[PDB]
Amino acid sequence: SQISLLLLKEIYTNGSTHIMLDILSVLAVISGICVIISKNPIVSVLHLIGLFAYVSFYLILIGLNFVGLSYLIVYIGAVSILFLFILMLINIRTSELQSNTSNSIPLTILVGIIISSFLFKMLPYGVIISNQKNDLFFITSKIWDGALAENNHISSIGNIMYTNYNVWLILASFILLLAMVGAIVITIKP
Amino acid sequence: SRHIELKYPEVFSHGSPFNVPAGFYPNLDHVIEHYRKQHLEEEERKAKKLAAAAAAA
Amino acid sequence: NTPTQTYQFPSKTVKTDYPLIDNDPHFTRVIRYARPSDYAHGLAAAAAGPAALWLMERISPSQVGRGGFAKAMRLAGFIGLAGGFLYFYQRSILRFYGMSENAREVEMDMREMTDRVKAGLPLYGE
Amino acid sequence: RGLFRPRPLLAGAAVLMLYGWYKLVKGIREQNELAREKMWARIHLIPLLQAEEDRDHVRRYLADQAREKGLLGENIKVYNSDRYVRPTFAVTPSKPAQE
Amino acid sequence: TTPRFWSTPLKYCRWAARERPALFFSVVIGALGPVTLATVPPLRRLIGDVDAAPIPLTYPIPPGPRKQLKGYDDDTED
Amino acid sequence: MASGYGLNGGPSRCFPFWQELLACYVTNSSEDNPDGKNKCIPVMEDYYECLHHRKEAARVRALQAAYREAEAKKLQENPPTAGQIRNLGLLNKEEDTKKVHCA
Amino acid sequence: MATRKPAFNQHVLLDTTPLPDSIPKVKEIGASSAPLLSASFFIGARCKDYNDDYMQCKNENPGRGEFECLKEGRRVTRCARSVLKDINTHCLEQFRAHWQCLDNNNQQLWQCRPAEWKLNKCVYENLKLEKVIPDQPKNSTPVHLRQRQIFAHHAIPPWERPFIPGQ
Amino acid sequence: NITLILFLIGILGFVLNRKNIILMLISIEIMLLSITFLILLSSLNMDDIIGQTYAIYIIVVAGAESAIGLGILVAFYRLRGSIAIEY
Amino acid sequence: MSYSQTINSLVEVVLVLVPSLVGIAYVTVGERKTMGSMQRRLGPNAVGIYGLLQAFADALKLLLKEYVGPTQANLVLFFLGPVITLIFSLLGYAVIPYGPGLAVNDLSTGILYMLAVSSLATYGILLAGWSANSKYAFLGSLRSTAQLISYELVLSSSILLVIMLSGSLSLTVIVESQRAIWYILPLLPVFIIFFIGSVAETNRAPFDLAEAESELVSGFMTEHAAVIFVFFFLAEYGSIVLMCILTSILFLGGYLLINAPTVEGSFYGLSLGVKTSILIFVFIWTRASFPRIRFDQLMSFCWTVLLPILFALIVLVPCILYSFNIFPVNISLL
Amino acid sequence: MSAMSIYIIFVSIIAILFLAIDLIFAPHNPYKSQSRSPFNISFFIYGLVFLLLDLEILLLYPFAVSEYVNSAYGLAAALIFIGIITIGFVYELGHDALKVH
Amino acid sequence: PVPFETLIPYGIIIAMFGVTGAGMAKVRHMFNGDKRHRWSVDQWDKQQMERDRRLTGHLRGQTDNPIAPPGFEFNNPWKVXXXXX
Repeated sequence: SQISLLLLKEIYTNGSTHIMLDILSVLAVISGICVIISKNPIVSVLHLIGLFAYVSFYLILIGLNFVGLSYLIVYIGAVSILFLFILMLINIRTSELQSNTSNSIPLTILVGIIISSFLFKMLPYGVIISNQKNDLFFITSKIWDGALAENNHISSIGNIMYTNYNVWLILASFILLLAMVGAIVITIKP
Repeated sequence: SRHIELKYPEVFSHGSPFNVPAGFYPNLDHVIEHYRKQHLEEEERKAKKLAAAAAAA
Repeated sequence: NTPTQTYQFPSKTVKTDYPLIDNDPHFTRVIRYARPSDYAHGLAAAAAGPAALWLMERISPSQVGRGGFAKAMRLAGFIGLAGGFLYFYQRSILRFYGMSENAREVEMDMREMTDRVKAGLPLYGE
Repeated sequence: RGLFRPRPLLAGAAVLMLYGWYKLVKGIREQNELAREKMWARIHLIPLLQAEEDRDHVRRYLADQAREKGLLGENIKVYNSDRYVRPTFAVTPSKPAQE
Repeated sequence: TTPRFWSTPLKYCRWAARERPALFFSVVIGALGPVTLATVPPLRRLIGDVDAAPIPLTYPIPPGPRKQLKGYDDDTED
Repeated sequence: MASGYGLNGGPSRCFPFWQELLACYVTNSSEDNPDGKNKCIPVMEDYYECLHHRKEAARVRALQAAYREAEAKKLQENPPTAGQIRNLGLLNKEEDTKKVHCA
Repeated sequence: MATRKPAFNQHVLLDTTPLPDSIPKVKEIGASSAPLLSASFFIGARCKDYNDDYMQCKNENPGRGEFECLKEGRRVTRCARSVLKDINTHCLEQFRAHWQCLDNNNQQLWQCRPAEWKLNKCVYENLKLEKVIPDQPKNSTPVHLRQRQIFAHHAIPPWERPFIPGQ
Repeated sequence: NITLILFLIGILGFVLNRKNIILMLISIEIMLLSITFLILLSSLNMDDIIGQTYAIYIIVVAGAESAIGLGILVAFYRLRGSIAIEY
Repeated sequence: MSYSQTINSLVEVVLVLVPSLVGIAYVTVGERKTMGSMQRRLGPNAVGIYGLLQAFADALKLLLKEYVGPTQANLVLFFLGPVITLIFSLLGYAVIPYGPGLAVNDLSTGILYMLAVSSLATYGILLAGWSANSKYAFLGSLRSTAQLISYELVLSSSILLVIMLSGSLSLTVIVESQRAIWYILPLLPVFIIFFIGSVAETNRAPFDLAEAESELVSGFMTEHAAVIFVFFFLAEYGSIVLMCILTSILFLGGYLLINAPTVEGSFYGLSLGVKTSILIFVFIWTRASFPRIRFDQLMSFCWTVLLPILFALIVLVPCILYSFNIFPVNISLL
Repeated sequence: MSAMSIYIIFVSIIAILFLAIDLIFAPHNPYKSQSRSPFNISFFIYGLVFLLLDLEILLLYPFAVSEYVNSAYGLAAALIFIGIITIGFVYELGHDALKVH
Repeated sequence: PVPFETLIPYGIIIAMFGVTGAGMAKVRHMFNGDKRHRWSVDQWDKQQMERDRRLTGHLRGQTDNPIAPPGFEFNNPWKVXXXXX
């Protein structure tokens, strides 16, 4: 007659609230919408930077710290600075960049229904597990042999990045090389 | 052909050597024996070609 | 002392004409098993680079300034040396692969590797 | 003034660098030796910790199979293999404990 | 005036050290990596400075068959 | 996934399923008998189940409905409190351990 | 319950159902992290074979090691239990000094050498167990037997001496 | 699912845009971030460091491609004086 | 745990931020007194006993002063950049260990976290200069942003060399690794470059074109009014202190010294403070000693001197670690 | 509620108070086309070389926390990667795209 | 001579670092139960602290009894979460 399954709140070692994942998700879409409806391209990039931050914070809260911090350092810290640099220098009249968005409204609706309906069916059950009574619960336990010397994610990447998959690293270096020589050749006087 | 031959059979040797749980990796002895036979068969085919068709000349 | 397991890893089998010696021979084996014609072919291949550039200059002059041709010859010499050496390495390693006639090599590997067994050495080193 | 001649400054810099690298060789080697001791200490504990966790997983897998056959009348087969897969989901009671 | 390296290499290196020190010694420092890779490990073996074995990063499974142990069985409990 | 390298520096949790799927294909499929790869169908399903957990999710929610249905039918005169629950298996709390276990 | 590291857990699920009677019962180890860390090398001394056997059994039974190795699982528990009773019978004071030092020192062994040297001497002359670390560099002194610890927050008293067994 | 909505937003950037080619670059960056976001969440579900490694290379390549595109736009602005299409 | 987790977290944050802001307040007081003594004068000795209230008077004056914004460009945007700059300049204090693990957040990626928050602080300067709606002022703010990202590369390149020795991004591990030796001795050129980069990173003299009124077009910081000046001033002096703390962590042994819990804690905090105060003094000393460097030459210094040397050291150091079998273990050890 | 989470709250609250004081107590009164010039290519180049070089450093940070495992083999590929990217830096210096003089 | 009024702010700065050091060490010590704290904790240490709690009730609690108490075999915490796996 006893209740063999027992459920109770965790006091310490608790963990963050999944509610915060919901606020970040709506902040990303609001900032994302503001990117493509903003009049001034500079303000558009500011909303884009905001979008990068929310995705970056999202990644940190689910435990993807190294990749999340890389977005902050690289996309916000380097890529979007380069974008703000060029935009803030070039001569721009907002009247010349503003089209009648109302003429695009039905195509906007149609494209959204068509693309979303097809693309959603492609998502594996893992990503759609917790989005839109009998709520399912994830359960985890410990291992000991698996936890003898844990790597942080950045160390697990470093284990394979230079040895097992180093062809990717060589290829990326060539792209970086080409980007460096190419952007210099087309912009500066010899 | 319907059967697919692996370009990279060495993928059977992939896997992290760290923090391995006991009894995690499935046994692959039939797989290695499969590729041992594939190698021994091919060497025999070359052996019975440049030693049998070479005695003519 | 046979290790009772003489084929420990799944390897890719490739159709070729000649017996496979080593699908990943050590750099020093490839140098040591090189034939004297490999040096001949590699050197002539290396010289071809700067010789072709010199021939283009004599028949179709580049009209370059005073020191330009020396600079291009320095780079052409390095390109030829790289390509000549890679071609030299390829000629030798193709016999290890069994992709080229390899009878002298099959004997030499059999001679060398049997000797390490009798010395208690690992077949491929430490 | 000798305080700003490069030669004694360069010599002084090199000795500090040479001393610091000599100490770094001694430090990292002993630190790598401490890591050897820490792992072997954990290694000796892993079987007794893992066996305790293995028994707990066995207990709860069986209790879940008893629940399913009692509740649903039989056991739904998730995997075709006979292997033990650690659960991703768990049946939970509708409410937590009161306090 | 300014030397050319392919004409007189030693004179160029002297000028570079005095005239472009940051770039010159950067080339020198970068080259010391490969040089120490080719010299120090060979010398350490000569002087007996042996490399430490890797520390375990997984449970060290013993090779060969199991040992067929008897002891601490269920009859030994309690 | 199938790579063999997990997040903590160990192997990936679905790798044994991937290795067995590849093992089944290599040793059952062939050019002489192409239909041997039909034996791999259950192993491929096990690999897809490890990645995404659809069948397991379908079982657990089917069972949880039944569990919560029966749990409502019964009457809990004195269910254990969280404080008693948090004292389960502790050195000097034998009373709470017996109460939680209903022994 | 998967080995995935949780990030949003707020609850714990416990099951009260015992093991079936078909499974022999073993009493679990009642020692916490600091005491069994200070007993780890002594467990490793007496129980190496059973520890290895239990891990070999599981490797022999991939995907099923939990269920097919319970008896060897029980033997590991009883051998480690025998060391913890033995130490608690002959070396309780030195045992407590070491793990209470460890429990105050981030469970780092190089911060408790004098207590460890005291206990290693006591364990050796009662239970004949030797701390052994495989593959230590032969040219140097073993790190756990060094008079000075470079990484110890407290410098070590010159009078406190490493215990070399058989000296 | 959030990654899907973000990919739509980047897609809609082209649909809602007749004259602003700077918004065209931004829409490509939103799509790349959306796809990288999807890879990262999937590799966390499948316990695979290779997915994280894939994300890192997309970030590098996306950064290198932004560099080239801003360079090409600068070589275009130098001769034109506008980034506006007269539509 | 013994008492409430929320209480514990509140007290730790109060224990770090409040003393840190008092420290920042007296760094600005100490900078004027030290430069005064070097200049054969006194410095503040009137506002408060011994001049110890001078920074508080300056802040209260500035907060009660009227603010002049742009020509109604955007009120939100005017404050956004200053708010961004200050928040992300103070965020880096959350991973500073005042003793082993004695940080608000004992993070395994702590070094990356400092690099991320610093690069978010650069945005406010760029954003503020744009909102000025002035061509000349924006070009100065743009030139300042160019200087900051360039010498950010210097600091990142320098930090990678320290991570190679420690094998860890955790700040506590980096300090505990230096019980072997302070990294200033084996990485002595890296420490000099990192200090130079931290002065340039903070817009400090001799890299102070941001605040240079004498130069014809420079000095956009000189146009920040009442509350905006407070924001940028505090962000800068909170960045100077953080840079000197991070330099002490990376090269000076952190909190390491040259039985009660309270006494041991006090000594570790005091040791870090002494090392940070010394580098704070050097920051002030260099500002009083040198003339300003031109923007073209400071960018040449970064790209043709500091970075070529650093990338040469990025080759040499791991080759040396491999050659002596001293690549450190990367497991959780110290 | 974690220390890091509380820390961000308090730091933001500090910024709010400072804004609050100056927007509440300080006196306020609303006191209250352009020409197009060419911009210097040097500023794009600074950001360009920064971004590509900042990407290369990020790809080396996993190596600094994985050296024990990488050993000789990882170092070789790390050195190859370093060698390739320093060549592009040599191109940047040699072509004086930082406007040396 | 020595201008000591110039040095007083440095003494304030050093002493503020001392307060953070002492205060942090004290509050952590009380939080862990009049015990020095843990730092650089990996997954193994985290699990060991949970096991200590299921023996004592405190994440820092210690015990050297070689026999587990009754109910220990049932109290091993399986953690439950809703979304992020």
